[PDB]
Amino acid sequence: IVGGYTCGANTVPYQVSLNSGYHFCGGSLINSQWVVSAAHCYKSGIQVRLGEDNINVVEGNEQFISASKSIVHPSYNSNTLNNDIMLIKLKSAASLSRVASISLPTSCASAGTQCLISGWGNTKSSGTSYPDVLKCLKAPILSDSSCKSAYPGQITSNMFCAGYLEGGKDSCQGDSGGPVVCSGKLQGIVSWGSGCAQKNKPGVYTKVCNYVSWIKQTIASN
Amino acid sequence: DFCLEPPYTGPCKARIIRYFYNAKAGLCQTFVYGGCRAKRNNFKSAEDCMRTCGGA
Ligand SMILES: [Ca+2]
Repeated sequence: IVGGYTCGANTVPYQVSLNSGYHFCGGSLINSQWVVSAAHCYKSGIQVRLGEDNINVVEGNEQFISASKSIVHPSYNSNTLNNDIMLIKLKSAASLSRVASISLPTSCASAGTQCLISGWGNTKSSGTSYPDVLKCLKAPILSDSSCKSAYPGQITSNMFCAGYLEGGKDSCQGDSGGPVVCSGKLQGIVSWGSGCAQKNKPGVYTKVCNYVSWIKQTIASN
Repeated sequence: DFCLEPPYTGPCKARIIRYFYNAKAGLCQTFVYGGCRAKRNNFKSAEDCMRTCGGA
């Protein structure tokens, strides 16, 4: 997260860290045994870390649970990044104040809606600096047209842009799969962008409201 | 020769550690891969890297 602030210990209870020997992606806890992340975050041997703040030291509120199943959207396209969504089943259910799930949306959010984006990703636009603690960022959802203007011929109906055209505030490497929460509902998944915090190049997110049916049914039949 | 190309992080925002052949150093080094659109000088291990590019 470039240009954000320190969230504060466990103030984003649904934020999870995907660990493969080190943090490589974020994710959101939707129920005690399921996590939603990005399809490009698929890796074998994933360990989900819940109740995390400082990802480098064991503080006591953590729960490390291995993934038993990782389901990438059947129509995920690694080239176009369309349908960049994945569900991860926890090997055992999590013990739900520091660890809580986030609600799926009933409807899609409109341009201008302020949302909270979080993660342990890079905090420098030009450079490298990974934080120990969870970072937060309030960013508004942008219109389909401006998003399509920023990325000609790359935006699908399943993606939305959020952030600031000026640059300086954005999600970055290490934030993928993390939540974009608006009005208490999970509206997006950190996905891609041209660099980070550049500017006229806002971050692109997977539009979660288009997958609610698929998510609920997939959770239920697995 | 793809072994001579600089490492490519790509547009995705994951922080996945991969290997690339660094011709200047004469060895495979680690770099952060974003998770999508990898080019060929991107390996999952130093051994794969040395096997494919070592000595280029
Ligand atoms: Ca910790």
